[PDB]
Amino acid sequence: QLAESGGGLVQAGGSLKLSCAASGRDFSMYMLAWFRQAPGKEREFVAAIMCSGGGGGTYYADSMQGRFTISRDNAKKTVALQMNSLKPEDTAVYYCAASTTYCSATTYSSDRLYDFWGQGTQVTVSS
Amino acid sequence: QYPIINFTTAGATVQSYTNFIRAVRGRLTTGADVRHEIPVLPNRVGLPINQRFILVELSNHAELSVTLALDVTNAYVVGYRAGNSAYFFHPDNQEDAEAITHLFTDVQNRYTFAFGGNYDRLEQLAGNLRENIELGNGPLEEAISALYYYSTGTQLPTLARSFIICIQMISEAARFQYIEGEMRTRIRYNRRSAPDPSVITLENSWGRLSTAIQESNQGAFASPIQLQRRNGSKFSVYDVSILIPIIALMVYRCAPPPSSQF
Repeated sequence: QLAESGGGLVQAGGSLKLSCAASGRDFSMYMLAWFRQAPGKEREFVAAIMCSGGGGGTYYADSMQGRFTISRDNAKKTVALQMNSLKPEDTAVYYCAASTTYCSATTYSSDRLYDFWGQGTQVTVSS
Repeated sequence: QYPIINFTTAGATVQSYTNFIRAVRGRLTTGADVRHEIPVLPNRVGLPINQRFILVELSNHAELSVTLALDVTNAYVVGYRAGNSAYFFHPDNQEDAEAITHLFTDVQNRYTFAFGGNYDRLEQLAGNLRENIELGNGPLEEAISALYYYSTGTQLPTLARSFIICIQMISEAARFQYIEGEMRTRIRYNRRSAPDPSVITLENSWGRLSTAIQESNQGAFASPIQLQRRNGSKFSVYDVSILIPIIALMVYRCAPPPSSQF
């Protein structure tokens, strides 16, 4: 059960932050990811973080890389997406994704690997 | 690369299975570390990664095949490779995690499960206790198929049951000639049947015994170890002397003290 919070509204080039709080003891072993759908586009991979025991590497899509940053708090069972220098392209509904089956995978980008999904939260970028 | 042991189930006999497990054992230890006549597995701390694993390739009634990776420090299965992909249980520390990244390096797909190899999770994933999961030739053949088609899509439950089968018939068979024995008998009389409390209790205690035996007074346990017979009857183990025909390998628990001569 993924609980997503913290969208918001920002003048272009600003910053927001999304958080997802899970409820489950084995949280530390989860492959975690964020996905977004911008209207007119289909649902798009954004970022992923590997479980600590699976390398723990963080991965981003090219068009979001640098501007965005994914992180987890295993103690708090939370995931984060810190978004910086927001372009208007970045206006979308964002989702959390957790893999209960998988810690790390070469094919992380596929939404097919993720079993649980937070409720979509709206990010709006004005200029 | 790592040492490879082969074994097919299709024409597998008692001799083939015995040759298989006797060879697996010979790869797991030098060994060249023997205490109270039982060989000890190499120490984990400082084991160079080029000596850390062994490979077990299993062939089906169809030609399809799977290659399993066994951790040398405890003879346990750490993961496997269907031809196009490689899957690994979730390690419990970094050094372990690093070590597996030296396994199946030329593979294209590379996964790490969000769970470990311990029997509890495998049982909850399979929906059944090993008490309720048949073993033998049939189950192994059947198991090593679902391990191939997992990379092509056979969900978790059926997959978990296959690990449970393989680990007992390979990891535990190497650890215990008693468990090796029961597998050998299921082949001789061509039967498939779940393990009895003696097998299960032996599995649960392989680490407890390894500590007792290596921390014993000349083979005298400082405290008894509880086991169960084939009829579920409990009894306590006070001495190495009776396990000598039961257990074949131990996990390194400590350095071997000087021998008490005279």
